[PDB]
Amino acid sequence: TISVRVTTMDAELEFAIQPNTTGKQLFDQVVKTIGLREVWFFGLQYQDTKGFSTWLKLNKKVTAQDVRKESPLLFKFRAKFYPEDVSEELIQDITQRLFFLQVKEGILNDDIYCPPETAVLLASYAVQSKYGDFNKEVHKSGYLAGDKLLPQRVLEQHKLNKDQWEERIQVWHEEHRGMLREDAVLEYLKIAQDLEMYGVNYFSIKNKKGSELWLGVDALGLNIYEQNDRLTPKIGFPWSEIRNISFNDKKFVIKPIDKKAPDFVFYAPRLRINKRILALCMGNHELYMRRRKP
Amino acid sequence: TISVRVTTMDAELEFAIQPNTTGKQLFDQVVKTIGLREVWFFGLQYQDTKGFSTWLKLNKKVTAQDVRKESPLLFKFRAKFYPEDVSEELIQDITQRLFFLQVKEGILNDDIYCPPETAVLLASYAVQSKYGDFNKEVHKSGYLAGDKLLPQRVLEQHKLNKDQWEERIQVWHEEHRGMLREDAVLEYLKIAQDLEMYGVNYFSIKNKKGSELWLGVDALGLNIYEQNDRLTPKIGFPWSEIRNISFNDKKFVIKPIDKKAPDFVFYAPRLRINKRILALCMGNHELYMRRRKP
Amino acid sequence: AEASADLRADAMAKDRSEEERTTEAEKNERVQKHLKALTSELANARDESKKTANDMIHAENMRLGRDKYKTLRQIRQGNTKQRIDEFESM
Amino acid sequence: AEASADLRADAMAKDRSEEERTTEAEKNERVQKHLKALTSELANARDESKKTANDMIHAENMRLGRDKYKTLRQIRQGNTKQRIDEFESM
Repeated sequence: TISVRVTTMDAELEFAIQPNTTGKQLFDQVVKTIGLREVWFFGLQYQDTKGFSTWLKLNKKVTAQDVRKESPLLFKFRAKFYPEDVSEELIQDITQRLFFLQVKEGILNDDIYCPPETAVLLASYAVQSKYGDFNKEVHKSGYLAGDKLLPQRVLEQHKLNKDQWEERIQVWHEEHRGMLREDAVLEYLKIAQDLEMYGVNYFSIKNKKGSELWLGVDALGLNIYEQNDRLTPKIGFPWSEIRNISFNDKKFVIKPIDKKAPDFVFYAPRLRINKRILALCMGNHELYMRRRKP
Repeated sequence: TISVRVTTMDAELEFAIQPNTTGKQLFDQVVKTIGLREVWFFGLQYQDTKGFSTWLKLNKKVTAQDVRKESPLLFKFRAKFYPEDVSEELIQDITQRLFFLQVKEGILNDDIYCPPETAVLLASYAVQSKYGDFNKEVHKSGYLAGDKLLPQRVLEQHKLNKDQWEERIQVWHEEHRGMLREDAVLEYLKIAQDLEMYGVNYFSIKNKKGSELWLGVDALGLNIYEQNDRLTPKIGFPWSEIRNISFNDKKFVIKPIDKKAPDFVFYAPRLRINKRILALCMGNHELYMRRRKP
Repeated sequence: AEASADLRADAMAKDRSEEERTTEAEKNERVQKHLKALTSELANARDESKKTANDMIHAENMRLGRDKYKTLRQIRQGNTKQRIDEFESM
Repeated sequence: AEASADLRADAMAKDRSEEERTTEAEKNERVQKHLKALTSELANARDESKKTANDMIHAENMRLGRDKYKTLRQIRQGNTKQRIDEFESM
């Protein structure tokens, strides 16, 4: 047997698997173990032999994929796809929690830009979720001292120390008195899903003339961003306008639904990137359609 | 003999070289032919087999480099290094003209950010240089119609049409009355060299934690930029603080002059990039030193 | 008594519906009041000389009344050849 | 008549001298007057809702009194270890 460790946003699982095991079998054990039924959003990521974050293909054997030969094999269980609306698509407690911890992580690390006012309101919901109702008896001075409440950028812009921050956040924690932990998690996700960079997979791409740009792939479609502005896309293609996608090495070609319009073509710096773009377009397109006409 | 075509910013040269020819012999014919003595700033660029812009090594044969097998072989003669100060270092007419045309090209294509007021002043000096003194007899309505006077960004931000732009620029052209063509070229370069992005070679790099940043290599040292801001560097290392530079695959290491300060290390997405960074650091460092202590 | 009822499937979903979505702060009055309060509370702690590129892009976006869904709507306008042409011109 | 003259080499260049440089606009009054004029002439034609990220970074840099050389001087402050640490923290 092959030793395996699978880490979710708040849990660690140890599994021993036969060489015969395929990604799909490993995935099933994990979702089975954690009691997760809304599996279509998730995937298992691993570092490959080259050192690249890669999604484990479910139709192939684990051992046949370029997993970093070591023991145990280390995988991260993460959401690969995001719902269009959290209040209608994340039905379970484990699903909401997982999305919340992953989204919060991106906010805290500045992967997803979040303005200061919103970052503080998010921090206060995250506090209510972690601590429940503020209680003057338990939550004494310093109760938030070990928490990562805000992105570094927000801390650097305000002339406040750690204690002032924790006093301002306490006031807000106190404000959500009575709100259940699950409702604070949901409220946090409702606000976070409106952020411009929320749920967007960004890819460095070039047009014919060699201009450096960003391709964004998300639940709703494909977007093109100026190199310096990942918050406001300049061009967009809804799924219903795309009939076929494909790549030839660094060249990617997107064929429109008609015949009059030309092919939307761009170039990725690596084939690896185009493979990821294809996988992501396919997955978001399928789930997009499946929500509308099931 | 091998057919070769070398294009400078304003001239095209056709050479026939033996298979034995090195990059150095080809470079010497070019500078010889155009009457250029300040050669240290220049180089010959070509598109390799893979499609990458590459500087031709001077010590090797031209045929032994990955030149895009075709005929004639196409090279672009361009400045690889920039002077610290144009008024001191660009003594010849051909040198000034070549730097001016190249720099202007980067401003016009928005490779170098230039604010609108400066872009219009620069456009007016470029007009004085091309046309000489404004003459109401020769320069009738539309004389600037075929000129690329401004970066697209400036045109898109002002509620002015082509004619309004030409009229405004004509007033400024007229303002430089009496200024020799060579002085308009030099005045243009004196203003342009103060731009933040002027003369900077930018490379996409990551720190230990994987943050996406920009390394800038120029005539004066090494600079680190935030991903979204290429105008204002956050950290800088002057040349006299670097004792050694080297790379192992994607990893690049910069050793400081002492012992107590750790290595400055960063990661490039490709080994090709690190080879370019090394070549650029070496060249700029050498010329920097040479200006001070010949 | 008496009662009647008509029976028919009222399909509520829709292609490209995302374009008409609004934000939680626009549909939630409590969140909107919280954010307004937080803007006041932080105004005096803010060091206005520390502004990242994204902070500026974001403040300009707000100044101009933008939001994720309104922008998605806007940028998808035009036909496929016009948008591909703008792409090449970028 | 009479005349005298001392003879000595007055080395003008210097390491890191770029940190003390000024801009052409600062040393050239005509260029400075021209740019002031151009700022007025274009104030009316400018569409203030079409600002790129670089436009906003640049305006903020001018508002704070920054220039290429003053920034170079400022970002090289501190010792090598401090700057390498800031780099890792970015």
